[PDB]
Amino acid sequence: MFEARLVQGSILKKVLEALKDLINEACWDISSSGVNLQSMDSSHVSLVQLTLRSEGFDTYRCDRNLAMGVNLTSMSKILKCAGNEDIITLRAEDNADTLALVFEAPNQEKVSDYEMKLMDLDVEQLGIPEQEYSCVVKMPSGEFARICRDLSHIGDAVVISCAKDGVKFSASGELGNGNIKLSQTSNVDKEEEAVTIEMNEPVQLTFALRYLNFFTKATPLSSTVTLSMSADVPLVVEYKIADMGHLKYYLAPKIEDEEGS
Amino acid sequence: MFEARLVQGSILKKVLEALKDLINEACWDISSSGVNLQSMDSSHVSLVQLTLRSEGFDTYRCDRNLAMGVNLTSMSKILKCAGNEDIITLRAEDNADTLALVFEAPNQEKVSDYEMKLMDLDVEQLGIPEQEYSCVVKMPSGEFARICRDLSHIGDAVVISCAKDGVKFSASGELGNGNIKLSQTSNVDKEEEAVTIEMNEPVQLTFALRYLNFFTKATPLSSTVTLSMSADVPLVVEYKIADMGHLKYYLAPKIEDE
Amino acid sequence: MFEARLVQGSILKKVLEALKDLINEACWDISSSGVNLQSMDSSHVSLVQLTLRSEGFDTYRCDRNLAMGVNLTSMSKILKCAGNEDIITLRAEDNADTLALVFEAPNQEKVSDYEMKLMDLDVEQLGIPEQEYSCVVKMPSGEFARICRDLSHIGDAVVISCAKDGVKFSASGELGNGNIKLSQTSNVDKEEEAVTIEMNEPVQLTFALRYLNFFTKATPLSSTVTLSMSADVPLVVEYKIADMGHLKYYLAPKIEDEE
Amino acid sequence: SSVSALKRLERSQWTDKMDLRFGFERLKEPGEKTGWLINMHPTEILDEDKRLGSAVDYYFIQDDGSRFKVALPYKPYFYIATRKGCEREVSSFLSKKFQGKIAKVETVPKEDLDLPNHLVGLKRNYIRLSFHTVEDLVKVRKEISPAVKKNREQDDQLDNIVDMREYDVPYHIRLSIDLKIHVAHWYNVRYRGNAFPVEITRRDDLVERPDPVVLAFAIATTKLPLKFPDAETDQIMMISYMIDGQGYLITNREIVSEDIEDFEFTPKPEYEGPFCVFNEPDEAHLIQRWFEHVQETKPTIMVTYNGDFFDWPFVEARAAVHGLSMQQEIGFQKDSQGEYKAPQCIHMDCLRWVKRDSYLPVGSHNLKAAAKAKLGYDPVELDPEDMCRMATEQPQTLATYSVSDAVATYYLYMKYVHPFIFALCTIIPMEPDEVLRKGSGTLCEALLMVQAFHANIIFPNKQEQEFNKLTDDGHVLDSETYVGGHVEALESGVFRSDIPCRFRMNPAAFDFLLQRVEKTLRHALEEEEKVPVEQVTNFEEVCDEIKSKLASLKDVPSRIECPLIYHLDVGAMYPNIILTNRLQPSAMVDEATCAACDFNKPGANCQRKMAWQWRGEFMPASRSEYHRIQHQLESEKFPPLFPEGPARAFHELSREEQAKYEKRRLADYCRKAYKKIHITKVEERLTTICQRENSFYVDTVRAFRDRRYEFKGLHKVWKKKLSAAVEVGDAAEVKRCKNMEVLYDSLQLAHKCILNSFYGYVMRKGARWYSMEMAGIVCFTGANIITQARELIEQIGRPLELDTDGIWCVLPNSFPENFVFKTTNVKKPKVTISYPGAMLNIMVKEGFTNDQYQELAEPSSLTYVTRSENSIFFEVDGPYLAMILPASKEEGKKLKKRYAVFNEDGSLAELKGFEVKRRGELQLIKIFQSSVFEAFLKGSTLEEVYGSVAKVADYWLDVLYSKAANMPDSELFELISENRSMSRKLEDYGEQKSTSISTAKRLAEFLGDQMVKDAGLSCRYIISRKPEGSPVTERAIPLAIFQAEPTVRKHFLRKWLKSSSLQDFDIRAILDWDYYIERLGSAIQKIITIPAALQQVKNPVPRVKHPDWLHKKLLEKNDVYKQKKISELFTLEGRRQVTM
DNA sequence: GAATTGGTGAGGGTTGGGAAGTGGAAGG
DNA sequence: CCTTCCACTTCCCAACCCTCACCA
Ligand SMILES: Nc1ncnc2c1ncn2[C@H]1CC[C@@H](COP(=O)(O)OP(=O)(O)OP(=O)(O)O)O1
Ligand code: SF4
Ligand SMILES: [Mg+2]
Repeated sequence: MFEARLVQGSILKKVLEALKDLINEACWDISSSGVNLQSMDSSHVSLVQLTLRSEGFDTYRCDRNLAMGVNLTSMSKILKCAGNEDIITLRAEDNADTLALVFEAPNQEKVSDYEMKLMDLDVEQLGIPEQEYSCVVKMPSGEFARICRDLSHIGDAVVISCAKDGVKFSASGELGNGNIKLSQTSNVDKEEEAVTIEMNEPVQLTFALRYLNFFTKATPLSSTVTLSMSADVPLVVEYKIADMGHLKYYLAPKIEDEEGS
Repeated sequence: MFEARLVQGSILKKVLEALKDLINEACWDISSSGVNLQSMDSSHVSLVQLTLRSEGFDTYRCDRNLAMGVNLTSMSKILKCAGNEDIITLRAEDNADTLALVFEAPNQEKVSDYEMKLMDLDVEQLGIPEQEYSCVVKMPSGEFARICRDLSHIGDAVVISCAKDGVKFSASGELGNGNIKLSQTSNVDKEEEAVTIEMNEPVQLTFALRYLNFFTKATPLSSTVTLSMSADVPLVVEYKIADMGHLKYYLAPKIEDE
Repeated sequence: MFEARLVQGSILKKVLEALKDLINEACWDISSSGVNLQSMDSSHVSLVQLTLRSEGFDTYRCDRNLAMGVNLTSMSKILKCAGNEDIITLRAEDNADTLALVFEAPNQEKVSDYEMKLMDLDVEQLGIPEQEYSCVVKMPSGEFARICRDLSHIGDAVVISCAKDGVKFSASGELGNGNIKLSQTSNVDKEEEAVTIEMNEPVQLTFALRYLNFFTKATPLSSTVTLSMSADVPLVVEYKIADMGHLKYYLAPKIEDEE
Repeated sequence: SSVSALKRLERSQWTDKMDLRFGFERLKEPGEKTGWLINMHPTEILDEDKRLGSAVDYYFIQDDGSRFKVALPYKPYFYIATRKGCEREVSSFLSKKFQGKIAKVETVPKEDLDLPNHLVGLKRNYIRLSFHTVEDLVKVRKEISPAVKKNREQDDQLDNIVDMREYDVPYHIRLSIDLKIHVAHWYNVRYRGNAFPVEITRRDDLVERPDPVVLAFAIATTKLPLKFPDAETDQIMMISYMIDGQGYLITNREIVSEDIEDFEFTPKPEYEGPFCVFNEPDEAHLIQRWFEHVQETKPTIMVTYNGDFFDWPFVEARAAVHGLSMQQEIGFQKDSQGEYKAPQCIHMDCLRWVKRDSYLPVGSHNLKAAAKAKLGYDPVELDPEDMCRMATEQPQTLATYSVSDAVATYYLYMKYVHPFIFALCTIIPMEPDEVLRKGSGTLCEALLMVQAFHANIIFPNKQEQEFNKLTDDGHVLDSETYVGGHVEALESGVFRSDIPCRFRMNPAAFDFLLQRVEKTLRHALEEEEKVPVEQVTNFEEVCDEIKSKLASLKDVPSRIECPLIYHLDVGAMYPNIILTNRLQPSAMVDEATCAACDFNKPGANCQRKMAWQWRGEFMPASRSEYHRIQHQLESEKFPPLFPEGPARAFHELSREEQAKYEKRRLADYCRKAYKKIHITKVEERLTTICQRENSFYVDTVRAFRDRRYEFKGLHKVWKKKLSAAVEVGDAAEVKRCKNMEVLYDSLQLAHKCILNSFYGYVMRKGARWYSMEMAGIVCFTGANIITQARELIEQIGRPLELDTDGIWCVLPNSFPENFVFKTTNVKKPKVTISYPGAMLNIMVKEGFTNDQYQELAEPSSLTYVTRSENSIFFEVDGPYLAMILPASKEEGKKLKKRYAVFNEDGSLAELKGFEVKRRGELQLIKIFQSSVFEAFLKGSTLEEVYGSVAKVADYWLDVLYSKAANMPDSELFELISENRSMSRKLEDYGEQKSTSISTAKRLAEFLGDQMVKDAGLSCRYIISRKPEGSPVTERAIPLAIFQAEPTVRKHFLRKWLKSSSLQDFDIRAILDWDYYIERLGSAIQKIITIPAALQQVKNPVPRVKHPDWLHKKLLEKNDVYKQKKISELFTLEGRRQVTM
């Protein structure tokens, strides 16, 4: 068996609601060390990684490692049935035809249960460079979300530049130009509102906002997001899920062709 | 002449939208006992009864019977214009082919006054008989509304089952089955918050969930809802309207193909 | 050079959110006295007028009078990027083709800085007529919005009837007919609910609800709406903005020649 | 009864008087005469017992102009079938039950192909019944039909009757099928007195045709201004007509202001058109004089354009107003179907031919258009409102117009209709009225009944429609169908032989062709040409030039070349597929019948199994839910047929009412319980075709194909002889030759029409020989063939358009093209072959060729020879100069069925589906499209081609943006208006919203129900600005109000524009310019600008923007910051699949 | 008594679900 | 008193259903 119980179903709800848009089908790798998911969007421009650690569940059992395929929109549908206060339990077995779920209120006034149908998948696996990044910035997630929405109204592509004084987002289009700027918080009112920039050397990169729009749906997970950037390699955005785990999106940049010539 | 006045004027608004979409046009019967109404689904699978009492109105003159045809969309588009706190007056005549509605603001600084045309209907009716329902359920309304909505995502037919100690709703479909269990409790906080199920003998029956998704529009009329069931007999949903009246929906159980 | 700083940055958003349905492309003009915009609506049914006095801004520099042709859907979209608490600042240069918009977060946490392309326009305009009206009506704006929505539900056009003691609205159509009356208040406890009427001579007039149902889009702009009416002359619907300015719609009365 | 019997005697006598008045003197006297059968009718004749007997009257004409009738008595009959051993008992009851009602009953062996095991030779005894009159048949069948009806549902002597056949064949057709009497043949007839029937026999020796007197006529009437005429109010002004090339005119001096002189009208020297004139003081004299001149000349065919609609009802009513019963004077009376017919002459209407066999678009069914298209001259025109003023102000022009309609009617009838219709009459049992009026599936059915009779087959009963049949999975079906002909537009834009075009090719496909070149030619000569390969000397040389050109292509597969534009299509595909496979409507079988056939043996080669695609649509309710809704109707009750009648329970309704109520209930229930009322389902099916079954259908198709090609060849021979006789100038020989030329040209056209008919008939509702499978198998085999031709062409070159039977493609300039062979035999000394043809043809020959054809060689021994056949062959048209295809406005879609193609001479070769042809579409679109197609020919590069094409599309935008400022006011109304039709009555549409319905109601408000009342109203409207934001349908305003009186216009426009203050009532103010400019923008994008963006050229029309999606794609292409993929930046670790 | 088939474009109206904004009451 | 969550209404786009006339 695999069996897990979660202290609050809102976490797994917010996770599925963040995966639902970007990857339509995926497979989960499950082990006593935790749950891992990695998958690539239908255009290979961006890559999703999710890890939930063994310790964050209220109770956990995993007799053997498992892999199983899930049509994520149907899981998000079933998970629309659970209430925000509910406690949720997952059960599965190595016959791997179905995933059983149980949702209940903290008072056991009511019980809900379901059997999601699993599916078959084939997918390609990528590695990760594990470098240090020439710049990292830590940001209030609601501010990055508004930055993405507002600049997406100006145009389809964003330029991100990190420099010693402050990070800059810029975009332009047929309407004109837009610039949004952040700076080092000198006096911290509260850490969740603080922005911090640390760097080796300044960085300039450009990206398609149509994907960032899909990452910022993670904002209701946690109040702060990590951005990591370095020359000529994918941008990283990272959200942390309590003590349980982390969700990361990698986005490949747009690069100047003239050197290719 | 018929004339009546209602201080809890929002009730007529709430009671009308629970019908506006389920039945296109209806024949109301007016009598000294009160407004009474049997009407039938345009597909004739399901049936409505509305029954007010003349005691509940702030004023009620009815010196003769009337029968009047109305298409409920036309009333609904007018009652949209009434504020929920305003006081409603209704006026009709036995030779007239129109109805007058007056909305009176508690401040007395605003008044409004609408006339709508009747329509010329007649309807052939059998008086709906009593049944000694073997199964009866009282529940908070929002729980039943949530059950019917959430099951609607799984599939279009619900198997409802009952027991001496609870009820079960279940649905089966392309995403896989789903269930909800509601056991009876002895501990209760308040009637608005608590369940009471009684059953003479076990029954389970299959009902079209897209119908219950219409019946659930009555939810804001009452903090509780009554349901009753028996084998080979229509399910009845019942809402109580203060002590001013009651509204009931009748639906036939699905014939199983097996 | 021209620049202005607006600490009440919401009002420029709500103005653009009002104008964008009646006019799609317009030319502003700027003066030492402040900002003006007057323009016929796209269908040429009705006239929109707005001005903001220079006394309303936190600071204002205007070295010469100038005019700026702008697309209101574009400026509306750009201004939807500003938060309601944010400071707005506008600036341009007399020979520039572009208007610069700065939005500052009050805490100085953040800056944002946008440009919009101008376009070149010239437009036909005349000195706006004003005179003593036979009727004036003052009302809570939400009431007038509900009246318009209800009468537009029942009917195509509203007829307004006026008396010393109250004002009445009526309509008729395929659903039937409807009558609504507001009487003058007996005494006022809190002002915004108070309905007050000035009345020199009885007037009754008819108007097309499509345009009043656009005009009411300024309801978020102020809690009190005003109507000025007289026989055989345009209805004026007027909203007053903070201290600094005002927004008026001019709409000619419907003729009833067929009788 | 006796009153009806005397009424039948009365009508028989009256008709005999009426045709005697026209000189059809009945033959009553000993002798022999010969003549040409022109007409026939069924009638009773008084016999020697003074009884009525049913008979047929045959009408003959002679070269000297004499005429006669013959009356031939024949007993109508039909067949009944009975259970084993019933025949003597049932026949004795049939006789005693109806004694004196039936003439003869007898036992007849006949063969029915539906009988089990029938190929061995089994056939069964039917009983024939026959009657002294059809009225006794019509009575007795109604005494039998309940018994066979009940036994047909379930399964006295009536219960022993099992089935009844042939009871509804028309009696006269039953006679022409039986006696082999046929129309447009010379006959010798022998009269022997009433002691014997009259004997008729054909002479084949004579082929010349007589010239039966044909009268064509047309009329013109007064009418109220701006409104239709009606017979109570108006009067005829002129009637103009021609007899056998001589014209006559009558004019009414009550109205026409001057006497008319005789004059001559000749559009072109072939149309002689001399007109003689009669002036009459009174309408009653106009009518009387015309009736007199018809009674003088006594025509045998009478013709007018669409006469059943107007010209007969009006002259009938105006005659009856003065008491002249035209039914008595002329004899013409309206039949039950509302069509005028007469005893002595035939009513032929040109428009019932134009609508059926001319292949004209519905754009040009107006007489002046059909004349201009087929006769090659433009006729003369009048505004239909001015005729009433012109009759006063300038009568000569009205006379000229009304004569011109008579000339055009007469010559159009003579050249096209008359040869065709009598040629087709030579091969069908039917009268010339019925052959012209009836639908082609009926003609094909009568022809098949002729052949079935000659084979001694007994016909099936007409198929009867089932209602609400059930799918096996239980859903009630809305519809069943088969998947039709494949289509795909593969490419878009411009192709020309004179521009460089880029090809990429598969060298293994060239190697594959080069390996087989010898086989491709050896087959292409021997099977297609039928020239033996030994008879030709240069065969070994030409193969080397083919192989060396293919090698030179193989060495450089990717290149830039000029294109060759070719059209490659199959000749008579569907008949050839039928003949090749031996498909017959009765030949489809199932395992349940092959279980019975004694020829079902191990290795029996006769079962041919072929694939077709069934399609259904059904409602999602289940079997029990529908059955519950049926039960719910057990308590319902329904109105009577008349307001005072008794209410009907559901079981007392007709089955058509029952099915409609059930469909209404289930359609509402499904809309309540589900979002979606219907589901489509597609299913591959395999069907077994028997290969030994009687070939009468397939052999009929064969015979018509062969005889078509025989007459086509003879027509070529005689047209050469005609050209020689005209060049020599031998007028008597020219006349002889032209007569033979028109005889063969009409015969070949009639055989082409009949050959085309055989496919669709098998799907006609209630056809005798009906089956859906045979139409599916044909459509699917014609989708396979064209698909594989696409696949094979797509490697060599670039296919451009593909429809049901033919491909449009471009091929590289270096391709083989055509080759020549020299023959030792002088009979065919040189032969030419085309390589794209033999290339495709050998591909067809390998896959499709049938190898299971069987034919009965010895009827006494049941030995069948087994044979292969292929009759499908491709042929090549072109090569053409230029080809153009449009592109869709939506992303990635491609417009099927729209293109233009040009001959090498720059004359337009084809132009298909475009709005220039359509009826109703806006005239500005017609002119824009027509001019741009011509403009595409100019220039030498894509840049220059589009630089030319742009200006013609700019001109119209320039005009519209200028509000046509300088264009005359009368021009806009023709430029800006639609003319859309309306096929139904205005009440019949129901509550629908559309622009035509709107503007018909907008006429009803303005001139009353007098104007809407008739079907087929034409609606001319413009779409207007002033009701701002009102949806499009509500802004449609008739053109008529711009012709109406000023004080009516200034009222109705003020009402309709919802603008009481409106001062300006001018189209130039009212016009919604931004609607018409959006229409033109919708057109111009599909042809000139979007295709340009698909061919690597910048937007050629600055004023029109691209669609947003295309602007996004073109903007993303061009920026320097190229998007990398993640797989190119991070290391790929592997690939995995997950499975349980 | 009557009765050819299927497939496509163009223009227009109706129906249903998701996204965004506003108001209340509920919780800390 | 201030912030968050849930409920209800409005706005916008896509897909289906109607007509007629032409390509095979
Ligand atoms: N009026 C009609 N009714 C039914 N099917 C029809 C039809 N018109 C066309 N079809 C269908 C069935 C036939 C098919 C057209 O292909 P073929 O080669 O058989 O006809 P064609 O090109 O006229 O003959 P060719 O000139 O090459 O000798 O379209
Ligand atoms: S197809 Fe062959 S087996 Fe079938 S019925 Fe015909 S002859 Fe017999
Ligand atoms: Mg062909």
